[PDB]
Amino acid sequence: MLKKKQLTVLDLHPGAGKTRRVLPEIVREAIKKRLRTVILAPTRVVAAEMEEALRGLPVRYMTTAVNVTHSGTEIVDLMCHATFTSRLLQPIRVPNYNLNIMDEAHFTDPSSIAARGYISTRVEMGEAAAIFMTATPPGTRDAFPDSNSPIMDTEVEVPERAWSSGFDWVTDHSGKTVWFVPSVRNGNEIAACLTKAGKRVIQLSRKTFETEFQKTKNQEWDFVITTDISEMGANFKADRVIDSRRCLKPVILDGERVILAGPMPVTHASAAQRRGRIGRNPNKPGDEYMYGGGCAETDEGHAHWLEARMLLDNIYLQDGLIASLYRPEADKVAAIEGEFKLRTEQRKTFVELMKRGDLPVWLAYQVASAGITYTDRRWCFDGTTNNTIMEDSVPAEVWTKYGEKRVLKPRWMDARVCSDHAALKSFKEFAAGKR
Ligand SMILES: CC(=O)Nc1ccc2cn[nH]c2c1
Repeated sequence: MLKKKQLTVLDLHPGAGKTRRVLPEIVREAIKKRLRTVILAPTRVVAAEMEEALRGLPVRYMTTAVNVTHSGTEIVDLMCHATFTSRLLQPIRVPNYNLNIMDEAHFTDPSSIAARGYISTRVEMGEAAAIFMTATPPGTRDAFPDSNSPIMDTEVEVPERAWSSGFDWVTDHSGKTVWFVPSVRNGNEIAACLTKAGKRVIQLSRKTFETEFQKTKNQEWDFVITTDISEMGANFKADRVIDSRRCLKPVILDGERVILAGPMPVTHASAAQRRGRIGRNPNKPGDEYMYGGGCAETDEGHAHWLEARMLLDNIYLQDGLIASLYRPEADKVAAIEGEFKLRTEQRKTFVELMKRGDLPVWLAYQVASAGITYTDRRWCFDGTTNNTIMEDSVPAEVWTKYGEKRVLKPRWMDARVCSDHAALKSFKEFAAGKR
């Protein structure tokens, strides 16, 4: 498994022990063979869990999520998927790791897809070995894989709005439920309806994940309302999963704007990962999985695969060569390899708009490729009237860095900058020149 020129997919079912049992064995063998190794965690929460399973082993934690004193002699590095891709893009020397281990390798965020493409290209070239750890490899068609204990699967209508009647089974439950919703806004409505009925609810999403996940272990709760981020190795002490079976899909229209389409069906991989939250304790059979729709291959034409190509086109590999996407997920986008390659100055602006600007990859690319510098925000206000960003049914307004009140009307409209109150707040600060 650790021999050069080989990519292995460790596809044990959810809860089979990939992270707590297999991962330490692989690390011990890699250190014995003196292989310079990278361990890639999807989130800071998973990085903290990996430190518990690897505790004592000489691993260098390149994250502030772990408070450890490194000896300086570690040959095994651990960092998040995004950090790896970020360091590849930046003018920082990244070691040419002999062994590349990716945990939760089904993660479909652009930086995870780009990391898989880069690593799999190095393996194809015969320069490295790689191990992708996931119960649901790219292309899986089984939404009901094996579990540690039997699960009661039930197809049922699941509410996506507040309800006054017709869903007694939801509140007539004395255990703990994890509920996957298609968006932050949809979760807010269900959480308020559940709170009004006397339930204690915790809400999780990409931006609030590390802080709010702590509350699932520090306090008593009845429901966790979460977006698709909890498919990435997040574990709960629950006995029921309610799954809407729906997600939002970013879609690029005519190469000029990004909309959040749907809600629409999740992939079979996503459904299996959501269901996989329960049935994990062999001593507690009977966990329930209630699902509200079917699965579909909605990753085809999803903006994240296009954004992954924008990232890989700007990562140095060898001379003019460019890393391809990982073969099983390469048909999800119809881009020309190298079509997003930027010149040195524009590439630096592209990186900074993502790293400091916190802009989506697609939007960062439109700005940098237009020859606009990082601190130049005139583009946030000179778009067409149909690009007006709306806040509570009235045009959003900001004071520019010049002291003038202006309506937010970006030249390129990416729906992810205003998909929720928190996102629009961060975009307003960016348009105002506050970061
Ligand atoms: C993959 C493909 O269809 N090409 C494409 C799609 C959308 C955009 C937006 N900006 N550049 C683009 C290039």
